[PDB]
Amino acid sequence: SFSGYLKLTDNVYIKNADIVEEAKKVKPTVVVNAANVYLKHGGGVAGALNKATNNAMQVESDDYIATNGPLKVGGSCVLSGHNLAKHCLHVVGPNVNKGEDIQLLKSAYENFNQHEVLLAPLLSAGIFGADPIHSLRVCVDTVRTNVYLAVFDKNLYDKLVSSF
Ligand SMILES: O=C(O)C[C@H](NC(=O)c1ncnc2[nH]ccc12)c1ccncc1
Repeated sequence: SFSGYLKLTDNVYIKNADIVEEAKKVKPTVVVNAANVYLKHGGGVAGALNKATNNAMQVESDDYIATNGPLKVGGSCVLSGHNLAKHCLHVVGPNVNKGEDIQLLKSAYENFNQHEVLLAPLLSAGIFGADPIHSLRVCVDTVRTNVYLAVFDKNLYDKLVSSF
């Protein structure tokens, strides 16, 4: 049910799209959230996904952290996808604006290999501070399952494709 994507490799596809809009249209099995270790969904992809769930994602997430404690940078957890997807895979990429090791980006993308197909943003891009061109290269060289990347900014989408 994914439409309008450019095929980059055997298993990686890309589109200039808002991941919230894409999730509402497709209702994929798995939508990836660009999470932090506390699952505090304030801004970027996380704030936008949570707002689309009317804060139900944040209520679930606070219960998960109260039981389990914080995630690791490079780690993930599977929670409900609410009205957007069957499941949400909350993945923590390194936040360069907090000095986290960029080598943890490969560990973050490895989480995707546990799911046959996913709708995802570029990890560690945007407010997480990493170079999005580097993030796409790590995605292509790490993920083996079918990944549909939604890139919000058109200028960044055109740069990612032209330099691929
Ligand atoms: O995809 C990018 O362009 C990087 C980053 N992306 C996201 O924050 C992002 N990516 C995909 N769907 C989204 N919905 C809401 C946010 C969101 C960015 C968004 C805007 N301005 C700057 C960066």
